[PDB]
Amino acid sequence: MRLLFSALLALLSSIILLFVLLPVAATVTLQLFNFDEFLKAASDPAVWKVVLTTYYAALISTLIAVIFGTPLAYILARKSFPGKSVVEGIVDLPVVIPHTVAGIALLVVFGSSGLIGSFSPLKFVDALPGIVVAMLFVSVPIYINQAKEGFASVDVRLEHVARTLGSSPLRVFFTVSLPLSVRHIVAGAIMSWARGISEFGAVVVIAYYPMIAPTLIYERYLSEGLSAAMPVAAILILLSLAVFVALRIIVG
Amino acid sequence: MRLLFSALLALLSSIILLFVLLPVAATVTLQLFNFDEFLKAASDPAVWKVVLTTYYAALISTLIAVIFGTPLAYILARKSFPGKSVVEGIVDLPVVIPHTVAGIALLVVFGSSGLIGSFSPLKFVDALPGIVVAMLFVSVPIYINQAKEGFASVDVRLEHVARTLGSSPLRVFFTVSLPLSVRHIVAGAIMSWARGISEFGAVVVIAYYPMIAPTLIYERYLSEGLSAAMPVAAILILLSLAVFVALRIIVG
Amino acid sequence: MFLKVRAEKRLGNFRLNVDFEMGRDYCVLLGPTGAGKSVFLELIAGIVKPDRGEVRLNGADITPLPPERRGIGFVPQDYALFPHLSVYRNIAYGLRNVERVERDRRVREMAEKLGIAHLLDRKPARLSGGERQRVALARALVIQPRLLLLDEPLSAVDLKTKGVLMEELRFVQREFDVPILHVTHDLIEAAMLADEVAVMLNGRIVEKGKLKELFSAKNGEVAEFLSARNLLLKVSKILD
Amino acid sequence: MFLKVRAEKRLGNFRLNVDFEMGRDYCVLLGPTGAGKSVFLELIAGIVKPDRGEVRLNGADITPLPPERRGIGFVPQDYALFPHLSVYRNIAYGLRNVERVERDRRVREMAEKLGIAHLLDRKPARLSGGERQRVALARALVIQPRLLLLDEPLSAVDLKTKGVLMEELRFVQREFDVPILHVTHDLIEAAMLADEVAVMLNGRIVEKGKLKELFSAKNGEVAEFLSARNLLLKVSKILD
Amino acid sequence: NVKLKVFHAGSLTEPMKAFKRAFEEKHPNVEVQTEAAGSAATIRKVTELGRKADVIATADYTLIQKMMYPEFANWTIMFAKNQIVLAYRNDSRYADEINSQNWYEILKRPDVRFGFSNPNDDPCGYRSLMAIQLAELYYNDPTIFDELVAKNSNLRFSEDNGSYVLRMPSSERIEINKSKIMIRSMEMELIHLVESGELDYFFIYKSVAKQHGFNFVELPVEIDLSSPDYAELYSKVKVVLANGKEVTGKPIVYGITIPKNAENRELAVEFVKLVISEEGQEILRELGQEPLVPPRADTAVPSLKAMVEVS
Ligand SMILES: [Mg+2]
Ligand SMILES: [Mg+2]
Ligand SMILES: [Mg+2]
Repeated sequence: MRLLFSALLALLSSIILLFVLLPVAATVTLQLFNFDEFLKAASDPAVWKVVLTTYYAALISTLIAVIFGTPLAYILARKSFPGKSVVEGIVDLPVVIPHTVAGIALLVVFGSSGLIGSFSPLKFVDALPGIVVAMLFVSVPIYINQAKEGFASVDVRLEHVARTLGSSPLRVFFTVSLPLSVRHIVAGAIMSWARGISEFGAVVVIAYYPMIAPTLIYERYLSEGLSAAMPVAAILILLSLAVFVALRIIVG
Repeated sequence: MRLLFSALLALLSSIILLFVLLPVAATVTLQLFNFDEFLKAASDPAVWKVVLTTYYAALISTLIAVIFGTPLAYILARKSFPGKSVVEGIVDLPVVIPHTVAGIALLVVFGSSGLIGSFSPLKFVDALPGIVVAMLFVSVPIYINQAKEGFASVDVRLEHVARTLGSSPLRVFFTVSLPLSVRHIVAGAIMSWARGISEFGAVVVIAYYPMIAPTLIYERYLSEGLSAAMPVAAILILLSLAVFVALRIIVG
Repeated sequence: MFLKVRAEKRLGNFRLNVDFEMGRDYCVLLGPTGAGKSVFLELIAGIVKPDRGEVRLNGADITPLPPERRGIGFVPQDYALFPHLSVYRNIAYGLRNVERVERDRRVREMAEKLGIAHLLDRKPARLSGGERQRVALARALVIQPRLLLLDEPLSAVDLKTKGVLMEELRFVQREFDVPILHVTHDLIEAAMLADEVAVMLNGRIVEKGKLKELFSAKNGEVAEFLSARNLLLKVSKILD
Repeated sequence: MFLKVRAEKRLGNFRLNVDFEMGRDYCVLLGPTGAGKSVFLELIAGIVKPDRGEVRLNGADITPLPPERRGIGFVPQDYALFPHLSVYRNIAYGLRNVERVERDRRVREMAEKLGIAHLLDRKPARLSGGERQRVALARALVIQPRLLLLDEPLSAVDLKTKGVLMEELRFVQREFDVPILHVTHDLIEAAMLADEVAVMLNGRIVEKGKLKELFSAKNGEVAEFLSARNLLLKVSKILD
Repeated sequence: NVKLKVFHAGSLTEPMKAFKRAFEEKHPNVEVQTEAAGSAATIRKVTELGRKADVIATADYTLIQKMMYPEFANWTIMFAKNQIVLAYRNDSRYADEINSQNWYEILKRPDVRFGFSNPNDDPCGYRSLMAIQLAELYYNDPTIFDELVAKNSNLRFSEDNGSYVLRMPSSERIEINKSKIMIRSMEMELIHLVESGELDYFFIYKSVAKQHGFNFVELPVEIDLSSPDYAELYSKVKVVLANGKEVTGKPIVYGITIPKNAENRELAVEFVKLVISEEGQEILRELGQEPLVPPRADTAVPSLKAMVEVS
């Protein structure tokens, strides 16, 4: 009688597992039936040019995140002031704003007409900066939140003691706080990188040309059809499984 | 001397806060300088047709998530079998696959060409179903993970006792487990809904026309330029601030 | 022997192999932290199947049975009071198998038998350490438990309070004639409540019997552990 | 009076207003759980500024000072051993203000003075309850602490072990002539170590002095609390 | 509330807004679904992305033929004309001194940025390049297209017995000197680039430049591809799109059609009819786009041979 509930749960859960598996799986599967194209795609240096631009651009957003996001994540896990409610909301803004809008909004500020752009002698549009700013905005919250849980996990006493043993707030931070939440900062970073990499909407609208993996696929999809994009898709899928399972095996 | 570190942190953190604030903020601000267009946009029933399609389509992905995702989230927080490592990874697939690819991959399964696409009477392409499947795939992990932390928060003993007091696993689940992680299931759902709503890439490639807010903006951006999209953007921004701050005030 | 337990259990570098007979009275097994006391109870409880061996209760083999079909009343360290439930609903949980009005009767009957019938509406947090202990017991008893498992039910409690509480346990046991398997690392508790005393050390229940016997018959292990009597004696000297 | 503390602190429905003088010896303040003992220490520690009042140490006002510029050695319930650091690096933390080789000297010196110089490479987890306690103390002492705060440093420990440990505290104090403010809810500890005994109840330190004095001079509050002597006496009777 | 799918060129956007309300104002229970996208691309929605549409409208009527016959369609109807101009904003670099004689010189300045859509996707794209090359023959300066495009892209025109041709790369292989030229899939996208300030000038239809009140230089008809009287000169340049099709300089003539897979033929017809009726022709002319009166078809059309004379 209990196998019915034990299976009901097992069944329902094995469904979404296939749902999320089938597509990804299938597309890479079928890349056998046309291993010629797949191989060519794999060799296509146009792809690799994009892949790198992608990975590298997203890697910058992450660093920017860690570098500015961490401090905030600490402040959120520890101190509690009147504003918080707001500060916490601002951090989650990007999660509610659809990709496209994000891009548009970003454009309204980093384009040569933007409050910021009109000053930044660094050009954003159709430039890494743009891509960065795009990816950043969309992944910043993702990092911060993870970084927060990090600091949140560290026993405050540990920090108390550390000051007790005569250690400035600054000392404590780098010797107790940080080192202890590293496995969260790291995870958070990796996660924000996966976010940047996966972004399409926010990006396309700011800088189209220094082309990103997501775009190159969309273009070929529209330009040559489905069967002309599958290869690049599968390449990008596999390309990711590797990079991430790799990272996991280098942390767990 | 400590104000330097206390401010260094405060400064760095007040930066990304502006970064994430400025754009969103600015665009809605400027919607004053052209309150005429803003108002018109606001009245444009074309917009509202989309907004609803969006919200409603995303609402379905969520329900599907809760209904199939929860069972898995429980199983992940409780039981620990040999497979897990894999099962857990499959759940996170979508986080690594860029939007576009997701769409393409989804298409390969519900698109006329692919397996189910043919073997299914219900047309997905250019239709609601394609949208759901799109949003689902991208938000499923987001829910599951939150739902997991939910069950993870419940003291196992509570469940032990519940069985002790003569309650089947099934009983325990709905009387101890669930009710106790409700504020996580709810949050998780809300979060997955915000994800669907914000999706562009995965969706467009499955159903460009029964369109969602992210697309309508992209279209106008390309069709009429920036100044022609800002209004709709700001509307969507505000439209979200409301819906979410509302939800928060109805939970905190 | 009301409860017999001969079983082995492996958990990491931990091995639990016990041979334990128990009366129908107030047993109390002493053991340092990490001796295996809590798993031992989860074993009896049926919340952990043993690798090898069985758990007999009333001569009948209980091992194949589920914690739900066993009659045992379980209570885990720092009680597991359902935080989302009122004292009443807490006590009531476990009686879903009883007629409604009858349930309410039994509940209030017990809520009164423990002087908490006034807290019937509050929820765990509003409760004092002592109030919890009562609700805990209340809910554990209304089931008319075949046995009654407890562990460190007196930890995190000032000596002063402890004594009064222990007397309440004695009473509750004499009052409901419910055998009790009480688990602690504190002699004072063993000495004050036990009719029999077991002594666990590294998953194995070295020896059982009566305190006095356990001392004299010094085997250098249980002897070492029960040697704390000196400190208790030195203290009594230094005070009053 | 080496340490004087007159201060008020509000925290929720909790109010901590103390008037506490302390020797240069082994003080021990008794108090039930939730009496304000831990914040009291964080106050001395300088990990909590008081709303009103000050904390004098050696006649000198310390209040404006940071937990870092005060000389106090702090140790929180279930010690705060840096889990990401080896016993050595743990002990060494707090000496970043000392020459290298000198630091290493002091470290190993103390590592030996506490019989842990062999665990210098392990990390907190590999340590036994007792090993922690030592590392804890080790790291707290190498700083040549003006004072030494501890709380429930003996909780979650079998009576048997407690005694041995207490004797070690006495020793450590006589050995390093480091005054100690030890916080607990257990009489046995007060009775076994204190040269003076304070008694906290609801954020207020009702009375201080010597146990014997504290009993006789029964004021119905501290009298009630210290009444646990009876249970300690009844137990000593029932045993050996 | 049957939906009417209509994919169309990016410049027919304003116009289509009008066509929409009007048409719906006639069948208040039907919703018209518009979709901007450079003609080539717009047609690829039907021919490659496997989607279906009820109406297809291009800025180059020939693309329909060269890309939809006879599998995805079999009849085209000319319904409008257009002109290629060099647009800009009041502030744009040298918006003062620029005119119909120096434009090509201004754009030569190293500090000036101009853009044009992608030939492979949008007609305005290759029409722009056509016009720049046609200028070489009109001002007798064999460098213009060389100085403005080849020296800033892997795009190159090559003569053969008085004529010229440009082989288009795959859109991903298109290499652009990002310091001089910004390009996009469709001319309408060139709009935000101008607005957000990243462009000084852009080759866009006059139809649109007006629609968005852009400042603009009127080019010599001998090159702006806007007159039958000059089809001769226009015919001198020819570009080959990556999808392997050939497009020749001709007067800009928009075509429209109802595909083979079209799901609502009858509602389609009605829409098309409106496009060519006076109402439609005025709509267009209102928006500064010269309609083609009277309409034309490359073949007798069943439900329309009454509204269109096969010319
Ligand atoms: Mg235990
Ligand atoms: Mg405390
Ligand atoms: Mg030339």
